[PDB]
Amino acid sequence: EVQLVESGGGLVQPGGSLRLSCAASGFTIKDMAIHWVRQAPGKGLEWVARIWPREGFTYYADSVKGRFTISADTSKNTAYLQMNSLRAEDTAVYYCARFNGYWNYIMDYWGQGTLVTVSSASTKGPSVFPLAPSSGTAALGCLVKDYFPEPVTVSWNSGALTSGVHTFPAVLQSSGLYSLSSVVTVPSSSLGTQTYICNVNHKPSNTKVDKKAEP
Amino acid sequence: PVRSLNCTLRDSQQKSLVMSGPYELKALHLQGQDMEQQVVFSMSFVQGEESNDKIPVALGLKEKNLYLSCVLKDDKPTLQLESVDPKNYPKKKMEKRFVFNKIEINNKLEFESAQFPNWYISTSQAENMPVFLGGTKGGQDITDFTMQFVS
Amino acid sequence: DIQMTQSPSSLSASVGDRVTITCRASQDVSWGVAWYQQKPGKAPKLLIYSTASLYSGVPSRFSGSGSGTDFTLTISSLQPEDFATYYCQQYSNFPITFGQGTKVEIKRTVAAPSVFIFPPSDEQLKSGTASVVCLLNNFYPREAKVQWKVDNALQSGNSQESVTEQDSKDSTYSLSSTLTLSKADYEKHKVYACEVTHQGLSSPVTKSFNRG
Repeated sequence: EVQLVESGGGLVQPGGSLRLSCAASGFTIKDMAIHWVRQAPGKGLEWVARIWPREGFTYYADSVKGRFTISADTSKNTAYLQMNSLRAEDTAVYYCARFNGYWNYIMDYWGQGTLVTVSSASTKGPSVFPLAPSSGTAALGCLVKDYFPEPVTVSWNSGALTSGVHTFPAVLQSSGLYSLSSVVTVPSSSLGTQTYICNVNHKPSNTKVDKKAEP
Repeated sequence: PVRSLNCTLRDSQQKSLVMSGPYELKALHLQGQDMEQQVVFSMSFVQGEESNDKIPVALGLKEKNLYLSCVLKDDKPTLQLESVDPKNYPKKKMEKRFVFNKIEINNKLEFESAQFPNWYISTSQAENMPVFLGGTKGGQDITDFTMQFVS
Repeated sequence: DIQMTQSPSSLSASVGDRVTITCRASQDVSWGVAWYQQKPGKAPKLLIYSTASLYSGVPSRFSGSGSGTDFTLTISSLQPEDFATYYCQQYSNFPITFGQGTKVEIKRTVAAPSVFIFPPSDEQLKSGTASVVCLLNNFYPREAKVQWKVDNALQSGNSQESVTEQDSKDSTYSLSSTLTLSKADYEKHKVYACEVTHQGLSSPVTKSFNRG
C-alpha cells in the first residue's frame, strides 16, 4: 500500500488562491522528487512543476512560473502546490507523482487526482426529472439537469440495481450548467410491480435527490 | 605556469552539475536562483598524448581542494572526488588518474579518462543521479557535454 | 518545449492480437522516454521507462523500442484489462512533455442499437422547458447518427449527444441525445421522432410519440 493522497481541490473564483497538498504513505519523499501534472477537461497531461524536497530545488512550466509555488515539508512527508492568480485555463485534475532515477521510480506512483474548477459561477444543485416509457426489455431513467460544478453521482434503488445501468458523461449547456441522464434497461413484465428510484448526490451543493421513474 | 581557465559543464539534455555531499557530483535541471548552486570547474591544461581531436586536461573544483580522479573499485574504473594540497596544484606534470582527454567528436565535448581509455564522464537520463565513469559511448548513457566559460 | 507527437490518436483491435503505438520527438531526447496506461477517471500507471525497460509487475506482452527521435510501444497479444489510453512522455529534457495519447478500444461483433424515446415529464414543463431524450442502448461500433424530427422537419443545433465507455462485460456503447425546447415551442408541435443509423441495421430505425 505505497500511496500518494491529494487534497485541497475544489471550486475557486478566477484570480483566487488554492493550496493543493500531496501526502506520501509507504515511502519518505526526502530522496524522491514530487512532480505535479494536470489534465484539463477532455485533454492530455501537462507537466506543472517538480521539487526535490531535501535539496529544495524547484522547477516550473513557463505557464505557471511566477504564479504557482511548489514546496515540501519533509517532517510532514507532504508536498504542496500553492496556486495564485487562477484563470479558467488552470481548471483540471491535478496529479502529484514521485520520481527517483536510481530505483527506476519514473512516476511509478500517482495520487488519485483532485479536481480544481476556476469559475465565477455559483454552486447549484440538480433538478431531477424522471425518464418514463410511453408505449422484450424496457428502459426508464432520470434526467439530472442544470447543476454546477461537477461532479454528480447516480445510483438506482440505493445501489441495489446495477444490471444494465448507463450514466452518461455530463454535457456543459449554453447556460453554463451541466446536464446528464442515467438510464436502466429492465424487463417489461417488472414495470407495474417493482419501483425504480434514482439516487442523485451533488456533494458541492450538499444536495441528495431520490426520484421515481414511473409509467 | 600552467594554463587553467574556469567554467561550468552541462550535458546534451541540459543538466547542470552540483555537489551532492562532500565527495560526489549529481546532474539535474536548474531553473533561476537554483542555477547559482552549479559547480565551477578550474580546468588545468596538462601534458599528455595529443591525438587528432583530443586535448589532455584536468578538472578541479574552485577552492574546494578537490580534483576529479579515476581509480579502480572492483577492478572497475570509477569517478571519485579527491582532496589535494592546494599549494602544490594546479601543475602541468600530473598523475594520470587526474587526467582527461577533451574529445570534440561532434560540436560537443567527451571526457575520456587517460588511465582508463574508453571510459568517459557520463550522466544518467533521470536527473539528480551521480556523475560516473561509463565504459561505453554506444550504450544508454550521456557522454556528450557543452562547456560555458566563466571568469 | 520539445513536442511529443503520438500516433494514431485512436486505434481499434480484437483480444489476443498485437498492437503498435508510435511516438515521434521534435528533437533528440536520448533514451529518456516512458509509457503510461490510463484507465478512464484514474491515475496513469507506468509500463515502460528508459525507452525499453519494463517496470516491475507489468505483463511481459508490453514492449518498448526507440531510436533517439522515434519511439514505439508494442503489446504482443491483448488481454481483458487493456481497454485503456496509452501516453508517451520524455523525462530527459525539462519541461517534461507528454503526447496527446492514443485510445485503445477492444473490437467485438457488430451489435445493433436498441432505441427508446422519452417525452418531457410534467414537472419540467412547469419550469418552462422540455427535454426530449433518445437512447441508443448497447451497440458496436461507436459511429451512429441520431436525427430529431418535429412534425417531420429535420432539427439543427438544439440537441446534444453523450456516449458511454465500452461496457464491462459486453464491450458495447450507449448514447443519449437530448433535444431541448421551450414550454412554448414544445406545445405547438404534435409528433416528436428520433431517426437512428448504424452498421447493425438494414435501414434507419425511427422511434416517436404524440404529446397526448
